[PDB]
Amino acid sequence: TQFTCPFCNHEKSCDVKMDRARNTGVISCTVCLEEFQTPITYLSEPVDVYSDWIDACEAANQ
Amino acid sequence: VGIRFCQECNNMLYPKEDKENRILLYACRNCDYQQEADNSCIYVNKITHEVDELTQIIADVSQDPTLPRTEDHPCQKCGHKEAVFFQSHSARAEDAMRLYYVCTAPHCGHRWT
Amino acid sequence: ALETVPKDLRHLRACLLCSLVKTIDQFEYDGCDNCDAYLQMKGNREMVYDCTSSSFDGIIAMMSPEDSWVSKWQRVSNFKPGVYAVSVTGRLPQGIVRELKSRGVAYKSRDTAIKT
Amino acid sequence: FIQMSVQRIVEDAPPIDLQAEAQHASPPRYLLKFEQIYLSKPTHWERDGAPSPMMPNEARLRNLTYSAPLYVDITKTVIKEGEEQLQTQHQKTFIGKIPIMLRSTYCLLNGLTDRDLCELNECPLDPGGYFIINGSEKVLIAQEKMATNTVYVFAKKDSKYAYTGECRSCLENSSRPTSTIWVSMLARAIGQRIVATLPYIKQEVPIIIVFRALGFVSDRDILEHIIYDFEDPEMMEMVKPSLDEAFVIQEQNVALNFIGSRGAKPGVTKEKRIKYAKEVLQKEMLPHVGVSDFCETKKAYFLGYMVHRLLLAALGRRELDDRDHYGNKRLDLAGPLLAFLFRGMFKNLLKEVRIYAQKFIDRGKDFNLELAIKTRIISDGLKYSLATGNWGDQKKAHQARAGVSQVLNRLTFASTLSHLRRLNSPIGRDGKLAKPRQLHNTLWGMVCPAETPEGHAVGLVKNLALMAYISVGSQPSPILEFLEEWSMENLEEISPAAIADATKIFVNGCWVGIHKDPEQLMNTLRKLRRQMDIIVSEVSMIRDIREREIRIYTDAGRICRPLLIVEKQKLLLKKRHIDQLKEREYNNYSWQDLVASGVVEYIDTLEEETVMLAMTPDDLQEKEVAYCSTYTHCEIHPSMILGVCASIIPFPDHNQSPRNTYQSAMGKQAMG
Amino acid sequence: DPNLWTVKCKIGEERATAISLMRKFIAYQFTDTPLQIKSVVAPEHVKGYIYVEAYKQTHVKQAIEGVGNLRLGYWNQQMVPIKEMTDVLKVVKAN
Amino acid sequence: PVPPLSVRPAVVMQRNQDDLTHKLADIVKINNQLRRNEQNGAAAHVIAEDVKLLQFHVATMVDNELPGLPRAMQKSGRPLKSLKQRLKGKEGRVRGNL
DNA sequence: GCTCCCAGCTCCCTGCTGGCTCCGAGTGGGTTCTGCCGCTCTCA
DNA sequence: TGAGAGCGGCGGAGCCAGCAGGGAGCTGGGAGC
Ligand SMILES: [Zn+2]
Ligand SMILES: [Zn+2]
Ligand SMILES: [Zn+2]
Ligand SMILES: [Zn+2]
Repeated sequence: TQFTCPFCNHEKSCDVKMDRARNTGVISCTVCLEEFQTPITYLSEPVDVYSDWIDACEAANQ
Repeated sequence: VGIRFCQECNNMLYPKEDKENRILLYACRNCDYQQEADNSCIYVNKITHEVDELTQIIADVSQDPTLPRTEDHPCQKCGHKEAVFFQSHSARAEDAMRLYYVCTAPHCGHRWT
Repeated sequence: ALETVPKDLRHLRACLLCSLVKTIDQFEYDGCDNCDAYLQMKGNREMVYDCTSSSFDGIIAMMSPEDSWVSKWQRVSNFKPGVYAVSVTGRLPQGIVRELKSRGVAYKSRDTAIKT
Repeated sequence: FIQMSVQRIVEDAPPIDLQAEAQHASPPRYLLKFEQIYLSKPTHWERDGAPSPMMPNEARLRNLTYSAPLYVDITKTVIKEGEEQLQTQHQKTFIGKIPIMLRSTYCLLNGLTDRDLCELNECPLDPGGYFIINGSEKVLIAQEKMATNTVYVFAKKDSKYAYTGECRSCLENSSRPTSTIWVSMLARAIGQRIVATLPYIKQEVPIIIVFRALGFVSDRDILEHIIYDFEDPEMMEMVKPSLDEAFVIQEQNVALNFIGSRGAKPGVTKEKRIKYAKEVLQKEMLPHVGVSDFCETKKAYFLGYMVHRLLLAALGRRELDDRDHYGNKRLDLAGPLLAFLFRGMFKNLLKEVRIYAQKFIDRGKDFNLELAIKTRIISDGLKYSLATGNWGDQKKAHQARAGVSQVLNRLTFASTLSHLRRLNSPIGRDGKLAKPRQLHNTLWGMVCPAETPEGHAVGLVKNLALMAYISVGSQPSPILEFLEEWSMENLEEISPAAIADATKIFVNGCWVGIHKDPEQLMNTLRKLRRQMDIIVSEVSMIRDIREREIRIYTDAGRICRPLLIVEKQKLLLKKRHIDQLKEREYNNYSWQDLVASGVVEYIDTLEEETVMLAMTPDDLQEKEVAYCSTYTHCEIHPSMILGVCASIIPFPDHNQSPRNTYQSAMGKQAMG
Repeated sequence: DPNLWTVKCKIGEERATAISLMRKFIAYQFTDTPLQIKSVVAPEHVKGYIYVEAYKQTHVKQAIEGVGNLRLGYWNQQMVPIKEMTDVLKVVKAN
Repeated sequence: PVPPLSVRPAVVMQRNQDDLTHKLADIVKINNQLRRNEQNGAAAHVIAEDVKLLQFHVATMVDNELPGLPRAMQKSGRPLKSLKQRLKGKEGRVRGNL
């Protein structure tokens, strides 16, 4: 459930919250307070949300 | 049963209700292709699993050297004396000591119990 | 400019004024990359001994004097990229210090090591 | 081993290329190719040099190691930054010395006559087959194991899985070890979903995701590889749950990300994930079916077959495989054991040579290959593993399995003979599971039923039958060339429409193709094997009739026995054969001619499942009250089912069976 | 400010490695793939590792790539605590 | 506490020190390193690593086998016989010698 | 401003999954094995 | 500064602790007056 932050590079500083009611997976860093939201399916895992966040960060950086 | 693929994109059709007409229709998940149903039946489950093994019996099994063959039971179709006989394999069989006979002669292929 | 980095680990000295670490041969040949205009250390082994001290603590590689916090900590943010020691122990001769003061160059000790 | 396997291990090792660090410059490449081995007969190498042939008796007396030095040739081609290649070759480079087996084709006693052996203070009656190390005899006990490249479906008790289908896959004795893959069905809210445990992946993956990742994006296409007959609603309704679990991933790339994310390596950037998953599917998953630039269609067909096999077992159509059935066992003899050890040991030598060369070229001065190779690592390593018994690297001696290569028992000739013919099950002793220890039906005529140690290893250490022969293995290429001439179509050409009615052909476990006519092809293959034309005697060919598979096996370690062939209730052995054999000293008409005549056959356990045997020709092939009228083989003599120590008991059928076992154990201790 | 990382190095060779690192930086500062790290610090009594200043650990991994002395520190590098930053440069020393 | 020589005797001919003496040597060696290192360098990072290794060595003196931890190995790889291993089980001090 | 009823928070309970220890008693032999590379300082 | 050499370092079963999910039961905000 924890991952290394891509922005403030703090290991285990990322926590993932699953909201199945709205079908969203949210990952928050506990150091730089970076917030990212991405839709999830019923078959989804925190690694998928982390993967989605890293892809969005790479796309934002082009 | 009648499990039927989408004509256009080749995928499983899913059952659906047309609520305005309360009519069962088979609709693809991917295109708007729809079809009218002809069995009102969707899910069927034989819990007792009274399966007729004669559907699964293959005539080619008559070529087995290790199987026993007899002439006391003649074929009801062609009257041929020689016939190979063997039992069921599955635990689900309704009769444990059920004996299946396959006609030994080529191209009769008659199978009975 | 590789002239601001050592070619070998023998007879290394540190400039007492800017903490530049070079071989004594480099100091003799090309002088100090940051003090030769005020010292004229080229071609004078005795003057090299006077102004550079073989004894120092630490090694720091410096690449971005304008973009390094260690440059600010060491007060070397206006010096050329090179091999810079963390602490250089020693003191210049009094005559050279007075000459620098007369020119207008204040002499601050590079021995930032905590004593006792 | 010493003829083919050492050469292929040396040649298939990748060439090493290594450059410098560009010191001050921030640098060139070279190849160091090994190509051909040259093996010498054993030689002394006393302190002075000047080699002379070492006689095994001398090795025993002087505590030497009866070994033979081997040499390899290396061509090192180095290019420099000026764009020019310098190619220097070295012949007869000393790599090490391999301990050699007595009376083998490379021993000094090979081909000698009895008078010559008596001159050398050697016993003509000594069967050899053992190594001499530090002047002590060592015997590599054969080690049994589960067969490879074959789908096994088991049903473990009290686990989250109802049924699991596994296929331990290996290439042609390549560097990679057994890369097992599991396909399991969950144990039933909604259920009976199917997951795959594939190598280098942390979490199990649903099968339809793997199929999507493999390159099949449609639904009918995926189903065609699993269900061969769409007219079976039971299979459709059983597989649709796992199919609806994958409703959300309709392209290859998303599935590729799905696999890469679940990697055991740290999981960070998109293309990294894609490449990792593609590599896992290309080389780590199912290697035996093919590791090449394009094997996706063949890999998908085999995976679909495993799922189909799992569905059949879970539907009761087929029966779960038995772990004790000797058709699923393989015996590693000296050859495969030494090959497994030598592969990793040669790799270690290459790594040390690479380290030495890199250290010297960091300064950019020349490296010397003579000092680069350490001749000690192979020779002293082999000597250690065969002297202590720990099969593996010395640095991990606790992890390595022990008990292999025991001291040859030299109390009585029967003891020596029995020790040379011994199979060991590598299962933990002092276990409370008695099923592996029981005498299984498939041991008939291949493992002596009387002879086992009575201590804590009852039923684990077992002796070999008198006429049992263990296959040595051969290439399946000629069989493949023959098959596709005889109206056999590969998977890449057939459509799944006709895959239901035809029979599937397996060669060494890999699904090669399909054929429309199952019967007259087995006849042709039987004729070839009885003529030895294109199919050697060891190849075993099994046709399953109820289940349309027909399998061909050419692996090593399969155990088999000779049986007389029967045609229409009559032996093929006639008076002329016996007449020729009875005068054998003058006509050199040996057993090999009898095999070549098409009279006898070698049958292993898999083929013995589908054969009809006759205990005695005269007494069981006659007109009487018919029991069977379709006997296929006959036994040469029942007394051949016993072993070596159990073949000295007079009237062993007039005794209680525990007494026979006690005599088998006690015959090894009788003084003579 | 860029982050400090400890990169594993051979014992007794750390000094030559730092000089070699700086030399390679200067050489690569004119190429399409320059060394994006900032500075290298080799204290007097630090054995088996070197301090490196970079914003991203990926920059550290790429910059130290190809260095034999840092092959053990190639796969993993350790985040220096921020409050410990002042102790990287702290030097202490009659008798 | 370090036990006397009777608890950890040294054999005369194959001096080969006891499996416990080698662990004692690792403990004292790393103790001196940490002592000296925190005396002068006081770098606040190597102290953490030194403490971790010292706490690993101390723990594996008494209990060599732990879940999820590497076992201390003698040269030729064989794991050390800890005090708990000496005393635990069928061949031990209590059940096998008392 | 008054009493009171309905949702939000507190508690305990139940249920489930991961982690540690045990696996007969004696006896006799034999065999292998107890690290290794090299790197810097000293006597010559 | 080279030889001698000192050593420096490189399977299975069955009990206990934590976690997760789910109700009864108490207290502030609104329903009536
Ligand atoms: Zn962060
Ligand atoms: Zn459609
Ligand atoms: Zn008929
Ligand atoms: Zn200077």
